[PDB]
Amino acid sequence: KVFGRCELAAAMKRHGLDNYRGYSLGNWVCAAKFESNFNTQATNRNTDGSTDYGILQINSRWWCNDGRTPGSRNLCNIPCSALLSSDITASVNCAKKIVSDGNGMNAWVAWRNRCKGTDVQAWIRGCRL
Ligand SMILES: [Cl-]
Ligand SMILES: [Cl-]
Ligand SMILES: [Cl-]
Ligand SMILES: [Cl-]
Ligand SMILES: [Cl-]
Ligand SMILES: [Cl-]
Ligand SMILES: [Cl-]
Ligand SMILES: [Cl-]
Ligand SMILES: [Cl-]
Ligand SMILES: [Cl-]
Ligand SMILES: [Cl-]
Ligand code: NA
Ligand code: NA
Repeated sequence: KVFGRCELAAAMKRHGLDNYRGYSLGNWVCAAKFESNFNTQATNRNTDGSTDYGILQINSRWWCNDGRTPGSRNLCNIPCSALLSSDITASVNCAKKIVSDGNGMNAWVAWRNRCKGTDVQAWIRGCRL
C-alpha cells in the first residue's frame, strides 16, 4: 500500500507514535517519506548484505528474520515479510523497540541526514489529526 501523507500521520498517531520517546509525529512521517516514500512494500539491500523492509525500512541484521542474513538477530521476533503489510502495526511496534534502544531516531540514517534539525512539523501541516 502507498499511504497518503495525512493518512499515514493518522495511522501513526492511532498507534501512539506522537511524542513517543519525545519524537513528535512529524519526525515519524519525515522518516517514512525518505525511507520508503510511504510505500509499505519497499525493500532495499544494505552494503552489509542485510535488507531493509517496509514503511520504516527496518533492517534484517538486528530486527526481523528474512532467512538470508547471516549472523543476524530477530529482536522484534517477526518475519521481515510481515513488515510489508498494508497494516503498519508490526512496523510501528518494532519501531518502538528500535527507538528505545539508546540512539533514538538516529538509528534511521535517513532521519539523521534528512529530517533531524529541520522543520519536521511541515510533514503534518494540513492534516486533521
Ligand atoms: Cl492523505
Ligand atoms: Cl508527500
Ligand atoms: Cl520532537
Ligand atoms: Cl511534528
Ligand atoms: Cl536494493
Ligand atoms: Cl526463515
Ligand atoms: Cl537470517
Ligand atoms: Cl536471495
Ligand atoms: Cl534474535
Ligand atoms: Cl495501519
Ligand atoms: Cl532520544
Ligand atoms: Na533508506
Ligand atoms: Na535477522
